[PDB]
Amino acid sequence: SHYKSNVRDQVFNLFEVFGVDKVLGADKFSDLDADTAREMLTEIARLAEGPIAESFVEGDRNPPVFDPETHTVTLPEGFKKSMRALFDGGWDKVGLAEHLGGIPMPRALQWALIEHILGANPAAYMYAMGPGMSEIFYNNGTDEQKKWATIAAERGWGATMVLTEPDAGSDVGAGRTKAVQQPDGTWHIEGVKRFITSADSDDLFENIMHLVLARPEGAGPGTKGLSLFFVPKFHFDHETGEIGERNGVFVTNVEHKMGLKVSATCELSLGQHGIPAVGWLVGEVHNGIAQMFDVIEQARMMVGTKAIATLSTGYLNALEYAKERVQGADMTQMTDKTAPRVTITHHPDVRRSLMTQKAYAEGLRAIYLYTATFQDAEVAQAVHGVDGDLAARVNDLLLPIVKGFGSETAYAKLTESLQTLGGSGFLQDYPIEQYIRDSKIDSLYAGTTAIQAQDFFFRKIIRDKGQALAYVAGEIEQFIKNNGRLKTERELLATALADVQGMAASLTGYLMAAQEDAASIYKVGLGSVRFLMAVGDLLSGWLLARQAAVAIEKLDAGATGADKSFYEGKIAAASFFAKNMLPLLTSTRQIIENLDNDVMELDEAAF
Amino acid sequence: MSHYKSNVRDQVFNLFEVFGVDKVLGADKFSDLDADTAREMLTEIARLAEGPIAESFVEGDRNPPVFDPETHTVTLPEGFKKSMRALFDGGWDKVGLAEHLGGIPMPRALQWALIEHILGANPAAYMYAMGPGMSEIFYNNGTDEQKKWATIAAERGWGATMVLTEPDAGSDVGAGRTKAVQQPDGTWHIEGVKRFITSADSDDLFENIMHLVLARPEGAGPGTKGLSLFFVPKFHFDHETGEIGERNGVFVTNVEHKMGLKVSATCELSLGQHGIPAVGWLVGEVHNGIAQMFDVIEQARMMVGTKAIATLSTGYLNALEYAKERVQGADMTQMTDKTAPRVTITHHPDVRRSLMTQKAYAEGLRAIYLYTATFQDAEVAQAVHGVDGDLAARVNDLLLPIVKGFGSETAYAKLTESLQTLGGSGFLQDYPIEQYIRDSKIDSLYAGTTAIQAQDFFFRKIIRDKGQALAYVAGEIEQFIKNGRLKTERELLATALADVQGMAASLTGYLMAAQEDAASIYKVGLGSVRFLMAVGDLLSGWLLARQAAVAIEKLDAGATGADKSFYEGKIAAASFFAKNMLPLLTSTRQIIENLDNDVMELDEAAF
Ligand SMILES: CCCCCCCCCCCCCCCC(=O)SCCNC(=O)CCNC(=O)[C@H](O)C(C)(C)COP(=O)(O)OP(=O)(O)OC[C@H]1O[C@@H](n2cnc3c(N)ncnc32)[C@H](O)[C@@H]1OP(=O)(O)O
Ligand SMILES: CCCCCCCCCCCCCCCC(=O)SCCNC(=O)CCNC(=O)[C@H](O)C(C)(C)COP(=O)(O)OP(=O)(O)OC[C@H]1O[C@@H](n2cnc3c(N)ncnc32)[C@H](O)[C@@H]1OP(=O)(O)O
Ligand SMILES: Cc1cc2nc3c(=O)[nH]c(=O)nc-3n(C[C@H](O)[C@H](O)[C@H](O)COP(=O)(O)OP(=O)(O)OC[C@H]3O[C@@H](n4cnc5c(N)ncnc54)[C@H](O)[C@@H]3O)c2cc1C
Ligand SMILES: Cc1cc2nc3c(=O)[nH]c(=O)nc-3n(C[C@H](O)[C@H](O)[C@H](O)COP(=O)(O)OP(=O)(O)OC[C@H]3O[C@@H](n4cnc5c(N)ncnc54)[C@H](O)[C@@H]3O)c2cc1C
Repeated sequence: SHYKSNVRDQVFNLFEVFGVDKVLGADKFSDLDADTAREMLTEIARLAEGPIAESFVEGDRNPPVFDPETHTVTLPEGFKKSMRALFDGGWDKVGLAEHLGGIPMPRALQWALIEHILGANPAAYMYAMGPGMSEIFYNNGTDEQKKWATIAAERGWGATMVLTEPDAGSDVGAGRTKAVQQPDGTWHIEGVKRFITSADSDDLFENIMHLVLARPEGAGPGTKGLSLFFVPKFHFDHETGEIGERNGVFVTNVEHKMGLKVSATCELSLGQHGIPAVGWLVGEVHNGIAQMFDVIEQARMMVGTKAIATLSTGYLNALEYAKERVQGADMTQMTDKTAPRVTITHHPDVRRSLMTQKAYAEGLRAIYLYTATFQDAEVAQAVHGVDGDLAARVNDLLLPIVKGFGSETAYAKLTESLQTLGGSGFLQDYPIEQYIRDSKIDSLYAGTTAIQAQDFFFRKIIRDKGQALAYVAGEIEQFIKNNGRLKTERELLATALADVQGMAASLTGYLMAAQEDAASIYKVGLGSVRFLMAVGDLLSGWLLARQAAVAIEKLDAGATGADKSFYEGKIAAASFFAKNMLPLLTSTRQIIENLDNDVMELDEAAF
Repeated sequence: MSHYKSNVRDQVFNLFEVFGVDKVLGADKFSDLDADTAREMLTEIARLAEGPIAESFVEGDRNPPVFDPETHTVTLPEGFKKSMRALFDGGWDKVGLAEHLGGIPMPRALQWALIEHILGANPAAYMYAMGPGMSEIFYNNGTDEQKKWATIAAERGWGATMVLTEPDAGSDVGAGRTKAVQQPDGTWHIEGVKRFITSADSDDLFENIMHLVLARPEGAGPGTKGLSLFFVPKFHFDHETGEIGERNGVFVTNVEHKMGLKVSATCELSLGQHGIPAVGWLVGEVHNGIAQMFDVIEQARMMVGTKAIATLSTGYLNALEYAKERVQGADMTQMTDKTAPRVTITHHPDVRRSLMTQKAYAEGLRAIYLYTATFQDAEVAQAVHGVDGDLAARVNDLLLPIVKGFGSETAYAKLTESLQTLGGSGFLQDYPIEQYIRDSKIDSLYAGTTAIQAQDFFFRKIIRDKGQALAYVAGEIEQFIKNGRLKTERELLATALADVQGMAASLTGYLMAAQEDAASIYKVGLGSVRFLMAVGDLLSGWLLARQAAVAIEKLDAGATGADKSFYEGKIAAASFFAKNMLPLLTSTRQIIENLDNDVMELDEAAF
């Protein structure tokens, strides 16, 4: 039972902070009320803590085994039993479109439900993303393809996203897998893809939809020349869904990884074994990179939310350990060798550690749920008063924060969780070292942190003309401008907001200097990740302070018992974060204001 | 070649061109070891480390030790035992051993540079080889009779352990309850269970193991002052001839399953619980256990810090070699051109940022442990610093928790950049970086957690010392700042020195004000680790800048070729470190000056 959930904080964000319940029972969510949403969260949290978390250790210690002659993978039995628990509850259809068998709901509620699976056994959610992919295929498909997507969703087929090649990882546009058009309008896909998650999955599903980027013969170069293809593991009857002949797409290797071991990560060979890999052009148009980014956006949201879910259960494990571990005397009695021994939560450095973990875990939860409130036009209208166009641009702005800042932060603060256990934290008997291993990948797949920071600056700020950024900054400034019990926190936030504004101005400055001296663009690259992390810190501190303001109101109204303790912890967290994390942004702004190209001019031989 | 990439060039640069250790080679204690021989020794052990020692790095992780409950022994993988035999056959387990025990006299600074290579290539191999060094400590603390046993133990190459920790006594060594009962013949029977004992069994590597066990004589007082230290051998032996006799009652009962460092058997150790007494001999025949054991702990803390630093160094050189060859993307100056030539990733600004961060910290940390070691011999300290024996010992004691605490935390943090440089391939066991990360996570925990390092540094190495060692080091930094091409670095170092000075003053004020307000002491606890880390960053910046001043002198004298590249890299690293790492200490000073007890007052239930 490694997984420790936090429904209370989820509901606090969804209802008391963001007001997502304002849309429940109205319009698209007419048949889902606030009580039902709360019961779903409790239900999936309990299932996550039980049957899903049950095989978390098994999947790591008894990982999938590859048979290279059948080109298939065997998963451990306990993990497949967790997968069936997921399917039997319908949790592979959270927020799926109603016409595909789904229950309509705000994306903020959907991601909070998913948080529990990602905290308990994140590879289980990844294997279960087939219906979500069926829905993207549906939205992008022809009328006839929409009929296959409906079948795939109803039969619960698995799915993969197939981009990476050995020479084309960050540079997707360099891929050489090719597509050869047939007279009847299908295509034959030829190439080897690498690092494909779930490319085989034992007997979990009756079929797998591979969504494959490939370059049609004679198409131009880069990502703009790529097309997206529906390549099923098995041919099937397009009218009934009955499974047919094996299609020419075969796993030829399974990687040995640091963590996330139960997710089979596969070399995938298309058309290499003398059987054609038939693919159907998605939507029967050539628009591959744009179509595939519908998938990439969801994957990046998932990876950020995965890292955040894992830091949260890492923190709650550390806290429960610390509450019970007796070691040493209180610091006020450190010289008295007969003083009473105390539990380690009495020690300042452990409280520092735990509050650092708490504030980042909770601030990150607020960030991904805040981000999700812009993913439905109706939620964004009802809770923020912003129209659909700006909501989409704000969601797109925040996705690289959820992914890049979420993955980096969670991994770094799990170091504090492990440390809280002392030497025991190094044992596989406790789950934190596996949290660390399982979460290292989140800075890498779905685009590395450097790729997230480059997306954030060039596409989500500059190409956006700063409109989404200016929107969020205006909300932060409005909080600062508005009791004086948060006076010191608002002053710290004001300094941090000006620090980030100063970073944006410097980086924009280097970009405009590149009109005259091309090399000046390198300074944007030097400072981009630090800027992305600074915006994440500023958002964490703002959202914690918002949570603190709500908590003050609820305490003033007369909260008691466990509610009172919860609200007290929000005040302490927002105050701790403002005073210990935000001021570092000032030094980071001055560092960014002084970047230079010395490190770019250095001979490679001098490293 | 192997996973292990060594850096003898940087070691020799530090030892000779920066600290002038070659000035003592050939004279007095080191009469028979000249500079040429020292360099050939470093080259020889580097090749041993890259060859047979590194050969079983992966194997000890993938095929880890197995506990046998039928015999209460541990079995080690055959390839790792072959590596151990290569270490012994070359005499490398007698590096810096006293001449009368069979060693080769050498400066401690040379000794630790030699040991760095084993710690980089397979650090558990050095840990299993620490027997002869423990015999020397037993010799130094022993009676005349006991010195004869310690001589035999060195000559026969017996293994050794340091046996302190119990389930309820880890950081708080003084809570130990293992008991010592004196026998009529003047031996003792030791009774208790110890936990997490490194090398507590080692298969058939040795013919005997010396366990150095802390235990509380019946009737003694509480805390660490009531502990005594006992020589408890695995087998009884003839005190004159060394011939091995009957088994003594000290048995391993389990082996821990760990995140990393798997080939180091970490064992529960039972004394007197299996039907025969564990006979022990009181060391020095005096009751002075925690003082005696700290002779061992001091060495273990130097070892752990040097291990973490060795591991970052080979992590960096692996990532750098990968980056030079990995082609991905276009030059940022050609971002918008999708037919622009592809480049190797060292052309990308974020990768150069990541590599220079790894390089500056790895080399700064190497400078710190070598500098620390130049204070471990009175003669070296006199010859290269002009300091007498008493001040030397105090400065070495000041620097040890920096080597250990700042070393372990920094190495694990910056290996994250090493892994990131490989992209998705960094997450594969095919490359050594993910094992580096798992193997080095323990360095912040054993030999005293980081918080214990930070408390030792401030309470014992500064306050109890009345700032003598600290003022000495600060005066050497100020002298460098005092002194054109290094004007900016010296200005940034002056800011960092004043920041650390401000931190020390604030924390000393919180401590002294505890006399009138007891809870004031908690702010010392809240800030101690950040203070320790700030001193390590300041030392790193200063030593790198000193290196850059030597590099400038050598370039002015006409260095060419590979020498010139090396020197250019030192100037670049010192400058990058001063401009990108040092300024953050200003925000950390201001954070420390505003610490408060809110987080101490918060109800535990609010977390
Ligand atoms: C809910 C269910 C989801 C279904 C899931 C089913 C199976 C999967 C389950 C398992 C999960 C596994 C998680 C790990 C997965 C992976 O790693 S998949 C591989 C991920 N690969 C990447 O993320 C690529 C990283 N590299 C880049 O992003 C790089 O910056 C790119 C490739 C974009 C650079 O290429 P360029 O050619 O230089 O890009 P350019 O800027 O000019 O844009 C071209 C074109 O791309 C579109 N685009 C680009 N960026 C975005 C963003 N951020 N969002 C949307 N669209 C984007 C645009 O079409 C753009 O053209 P324009 O004319 O509009 O500019
Ligand atoms: C090269 C040869 C080496 C041989 C090695 C052989 C075996 C091979 C394998 C070993 C490698 C594996 C590495 C991992 C091994 C381990 O983890 S062993 C377990 C390590 N345990 C610790 O480090 C303890 C951590 N806790 C503390 O340090 C804690 O702060 C202590 C225990 C010090 C607090 O106890 P107190 O009683 O409160 O301490 P106090 O401050 O009052 O001092 C009491 C007494 O202790 C001595 N002392 C304390 N601190 C030091 C230091 N830094 N240096 C020397 N001596 C110290 C003093 O005697 C002191 O008395 P005073 O009157 O002088 O104050
Ligand atoms: C467990 C796992 C599962 C995966 N699953 C899938 C999957 O299901 N589907 C799929 O299509 N792919 C998948 N991948 C591939 C994954 O997305 C890539 O590994 C990732 O995009 C990084 O690419 P790469 O490994 O080639 O690294 P590289 O692109 O070679 O990057 C190496 C280094 O160079 C840096 N770099 C590269 N280009 C630039 C640039 N222009 N500017 C600055 N820095 C740059 C990177 O940040 C990194 O630090 C998976 C990978 C892993 C590890
Ligand atoms: C791989 C491994 C090998 C080991 N080898 C040996 C060996 O050979 N010999 C041996 O004797 N021991 C050995 N140990 C034990 C090791 O030194 C201890 O784990 C370590 O000292 C921490 O003690 P603990 O595990 O009981 O943690 P705890 O002392 O319970 O610490 C728990 C947490 O509380 C914090 N904390 C505790 N006390 C205080 C305080 N007073 N103030 C502030 N914070 C505090 C710690 O920093 C940590 O975050 C080994 C351990 C491991 C993991």
